[PDB]
Amino acid sequence: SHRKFERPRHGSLGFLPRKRCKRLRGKIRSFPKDDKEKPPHFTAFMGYKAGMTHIVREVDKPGSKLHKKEIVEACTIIECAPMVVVGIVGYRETPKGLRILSTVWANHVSDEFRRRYYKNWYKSEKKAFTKSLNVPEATKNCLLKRIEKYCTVLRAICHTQPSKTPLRMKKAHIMEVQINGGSMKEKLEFVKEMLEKNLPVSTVFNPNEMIDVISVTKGHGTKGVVSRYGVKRLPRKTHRGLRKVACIGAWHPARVQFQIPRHGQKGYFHRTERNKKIYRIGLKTDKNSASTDADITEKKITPMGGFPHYGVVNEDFLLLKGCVAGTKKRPITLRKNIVPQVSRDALAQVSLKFIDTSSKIGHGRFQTSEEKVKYYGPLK
Amino acid sequence: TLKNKMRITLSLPVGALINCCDNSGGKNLYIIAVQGFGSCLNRLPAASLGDMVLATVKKGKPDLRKKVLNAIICRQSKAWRRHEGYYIYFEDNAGVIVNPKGEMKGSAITGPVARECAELWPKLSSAASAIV
Amino acid sequence: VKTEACSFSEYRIYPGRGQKYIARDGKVYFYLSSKFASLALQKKKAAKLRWTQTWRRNNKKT
RNA sequence: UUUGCCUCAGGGUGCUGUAAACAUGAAAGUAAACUUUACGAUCUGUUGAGGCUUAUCCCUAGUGGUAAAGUGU
RNA sequence: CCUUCGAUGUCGGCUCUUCCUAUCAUUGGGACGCAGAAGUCUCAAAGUGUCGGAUUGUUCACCCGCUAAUAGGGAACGUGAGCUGGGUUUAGACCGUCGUGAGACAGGUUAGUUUUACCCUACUGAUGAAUUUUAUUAUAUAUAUACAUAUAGUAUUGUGACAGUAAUCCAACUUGGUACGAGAGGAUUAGUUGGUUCAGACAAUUGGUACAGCAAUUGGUUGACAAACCAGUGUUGCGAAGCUAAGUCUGUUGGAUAAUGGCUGAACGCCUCUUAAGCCAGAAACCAUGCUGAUUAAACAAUACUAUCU
RNA sequence: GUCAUCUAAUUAGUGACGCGCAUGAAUGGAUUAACGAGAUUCCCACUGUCCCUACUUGCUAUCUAGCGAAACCACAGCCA
RNA sequence: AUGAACUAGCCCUGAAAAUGGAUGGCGCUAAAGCGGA
RNA sequence: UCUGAUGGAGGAUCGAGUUGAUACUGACGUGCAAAUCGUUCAUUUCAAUCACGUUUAGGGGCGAAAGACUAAUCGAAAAG
Repeated sequence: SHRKFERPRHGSLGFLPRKRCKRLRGKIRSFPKDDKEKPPHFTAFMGYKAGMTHIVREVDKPGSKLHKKEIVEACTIIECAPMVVVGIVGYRETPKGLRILSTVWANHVSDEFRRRYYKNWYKSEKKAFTKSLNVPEATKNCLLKRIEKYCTVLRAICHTQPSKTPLRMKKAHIMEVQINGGSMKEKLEFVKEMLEKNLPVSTVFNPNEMIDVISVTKGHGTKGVVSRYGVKRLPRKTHRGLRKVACIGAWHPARVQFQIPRHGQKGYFHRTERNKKIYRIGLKTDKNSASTDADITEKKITPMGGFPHYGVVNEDFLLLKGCVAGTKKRPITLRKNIVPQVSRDALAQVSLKFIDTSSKIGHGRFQTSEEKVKYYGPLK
Repeated sequence: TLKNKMRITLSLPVGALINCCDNSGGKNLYIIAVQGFGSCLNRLPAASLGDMVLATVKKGKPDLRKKVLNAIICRQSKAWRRHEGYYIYFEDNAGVIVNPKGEMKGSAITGPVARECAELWPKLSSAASAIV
Repeated sequence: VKTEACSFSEYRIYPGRGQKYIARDGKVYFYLSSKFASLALQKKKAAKLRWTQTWRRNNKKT
């Protein structure tokens, strides 16, 4: 018979199967739709989760209970060392999907990039990419001309530089960033120009821009149904334990449906979360990257004592409003919005007054070690 | 006349005994239902500072007892975050008896009143002596 | 940046850090950390805690 | 898997809350000698001291180490 | 009384999923005895949601209250190797009526053991080879070829068939005391700011947690101090890190349609949305987009390097 | 059952009413202080019973070396 | 070559149920449907 | 009559042990165990508890009464 009381199902069937992700790196399922009118531009970037802090910003929402008051918001720090463009991939449309016409490479690739092709780089003689890079310039131009003639989707292969981060990993994460913009000719020229140089975050993203974040959630091994799906605990009197689903299906159909929550892997899931706003693109060069006009102190983004479980952010970074899936050190793919947003949140010009740099270990009271030593005075 | 209350951490579920903190004659309020609460299967309706609830008084004037009446929460002992950055909590739970339209039945508030409740209920703030 | 002062200790509280408490009389106490909040709630006097600025001032040590 | 890593150490950041020892130092009072000597919870100074802090914290071409080279193609 | 009496565990509740539509609300419409407001009848529509409690074992019922709505049903009266065991329905006992009696009672009452999964499948996650009678949406300097092409190992970047899929509803204010109305009252739609339920994450802050740690302290014990130890975590404060919600963040727009309203337009000189041909606008529905998986395709491409090899 | 009371809400409890299906006097009637691992209702205190779950400790589970059963079994095991 | 009223063939409304679904399936309309020959 | 002591009665009280077994309807339920384990609970000057000896034997015994017990056997034991 029917349920006595109706309540919505536990969890979303749109994130099935809740299995471990195939890879650690976040993978773009689909790039933003190409607009021919816009000039050629990159559409994605990769960084690493460093940690979280909180900022103070003045609200400019008329008719809101906050409005002219200053509020505190949590933010995520993603260290974004400049990416390196090393390749070009041409895609053409077929009834079977997108087909690679060819990928051409730059004249030189770094050992960091080459390490990604090796499971044991230390004991190998590192012969990868050693003789295919001497291809003639005429053949390169032939392949590029054929790409221009027959391809409709252009992607640039670019890789991270983990040596610029505190990561123990040395092999670079390499991905394809789709070039969206003008004609095929303009796209090819745009990528050819920076076929070998660094790609900083600032050329891909602007401040106060909404982006999507693609990453892999924090792993938790196999978890019970209570934690994995949020089902209600059975009463204390339950004979064979209470942390489970009581009825896993009616008599008929004489099977267990795939919609029934069960114990299994929780976390380490691929997730694409939309509409994270860039609050600040902090440059590596300037020493006041964490300073504001209302603070005028000289301090960088890294909290005193370092970012817990990550290290020190010594490179370009961006301050994302809110939270982002993954652990510290996790590679995080930043993607441009699939369609540009015209909402007031997306277009708002953020004016942040204070960026916290107190110790994230324990309850830090000071923003800088200099302030700490000044407050305490001389010791033994 | 503006009900953009802004979310306050839910305290005081159904069955909570709070103080009256007014001169209406009642001494305590037994929260009975929370106005605007929707449908969740085993969820107890719960109230926050600016919330209008339905209550009965268990101690106070006999003329006030044994009846269903409206109250507005004014003081909440559970810590809630206001957006300035910090957390706030009173040391007791208290609400005032009001007409369903939101106008007080008593005339004065004993202790401090939360600013969030005060700006939601204007004529309540006038009776409030200290708005914190 | 403008900082507040803790009520139990004298430490400066930066925005987005502490907590507030209102007593019956309606006056507000400002607490930087859960430790200070707990000590004030068990109503321990800061003057008799060796590590507090109140103690340092009282034993002419600042 | 040798500008790496592990290790310990130094530093940072925190947590706790002022270590042990000494002091014609204090201490409610007590007893015992021809004005000092004994007992004394506890307190004070040296002492925001001492202890701990990655094992899943941060930094350091700081110390020492980094091992046999087996299996498949 | 057709199947089960060499046994298909017999009420209700809890938990959990799915399905139906004879639609309660939400979307878009048509009619009204339709001024507005509210409501009633009705169409396409099952995408989303249908609650907290008092009494009773109850289903049913009945009130209190919120709500937008608190719609009706199925799945062996869904669901007992999922629970519970209050009722019914063994043996103890009590009352009433009946019986000479033993005893009976859809009369009441109280106490009364709820067994087994390690098998197959299903489901949930986790490894993983092998795949030529196999595959091809090409490969070759405005030019040939299936009478062709493809060995294999590692490794990366990808394609994405197919399967799943997600958001939902409300309030206040502005429009506006406006349209309408004699007045009493009093909108729709759009916008703004919030909120409910749900979903996916996250720990800067707040809170929770302690067999990191530091401190205090009771009983005992090491001659004392110190250092400790035992009391199945001795007990107390505080308690980083990590987990965690009660905390924080995020949660699209296109195509083609249904109902319906229309265009042109005969049949039928007129008329007619077509109950011909030919067209349009159009819904929380559908299909895409987006998202998840893709040893779901025993799938495949490009690239990098190589194996005595060709 | 009806009337009061208890609650916001009472098929529960208590106090009353009594043409009582079918009460009633050693089939003992009525009432009783004290007593009860007896049945029942309410109140205060209390709390993870619950809102709504989270963290955590021991012993298992798990993997390994060793040891090593049983029930059940027509044949078997994807669905509409 | 007009207006009516009947009549009966096929078609349509009447015609709503629960796992997903069944003229046996595919599908079929110049039938691979219906009534003949 | 009242007050303070003294005194030490009671099928008096709490409570270990003993003797039991209220609840979790906990664990276990292919058990450590054909009735156990844990916590909780009842009981301790008396109708108290224990041992050995001795009596009562099957349509019989024995029963502070449950058709209870009479060697894991009881609305008629076990053996032939």
